[PDB]
Amino acid sequence: MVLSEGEWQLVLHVWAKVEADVAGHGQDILIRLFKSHPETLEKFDRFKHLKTEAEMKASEDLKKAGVTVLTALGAILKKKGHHEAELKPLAQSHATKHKIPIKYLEFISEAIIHVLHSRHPGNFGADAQGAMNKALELFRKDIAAKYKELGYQG
Ligand code: HEM
Repeated sequence: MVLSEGEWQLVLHVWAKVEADVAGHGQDILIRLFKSHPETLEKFDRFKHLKTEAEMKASEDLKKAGVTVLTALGAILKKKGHHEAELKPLAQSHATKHKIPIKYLEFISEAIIHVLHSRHPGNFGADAQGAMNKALELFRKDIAAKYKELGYQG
């Protein structure tokens, strides 16, 4: 699939807002993911023991993980589709080391959309959300293809 320049502009416009507070968006997104799909928390051995949202909000390890997720995703989005190089090591670690099914990438994609919708209603209208969804679908499609080449595709 291919996004138009206009769609990339909508994506990068709201992303510039996200970058004003990377750590805060990172926390919100991961907490949303864990509350909606608790099974996903089990993959993070470092903080798999957190029981409540209050504990999650207080965790420095979870905040750092959120910053890591957003910084990596931001680098990918700014490539505007020319992200083959950035995707290789990411697909390898998530398929082979962490063992993250595509299903979970769909779950985090939904958490990202929910948080942007909550925090940036003025810059995340229907057209902007459609463009962000398309960009994340492109990301998931290319990652799924790499998973298969690596012997996982789970
Ligand atoms: C947009 C989605 C994602 C991005 C861009 C991303 C990015 C990263 C990055 C850059 C790291 C650091 C080095 C490495 O590759 O190991 C990492 C680690 C990890 N990721 Fe992801 N990730 C994503 C989604 C997920 C999901 C959905 C899960 C689990 C449900 C997950 C679980 C992990 C785990 C377990 C680690 C290592 C934690 C640690 O450092 O101890 N990732 N991810």
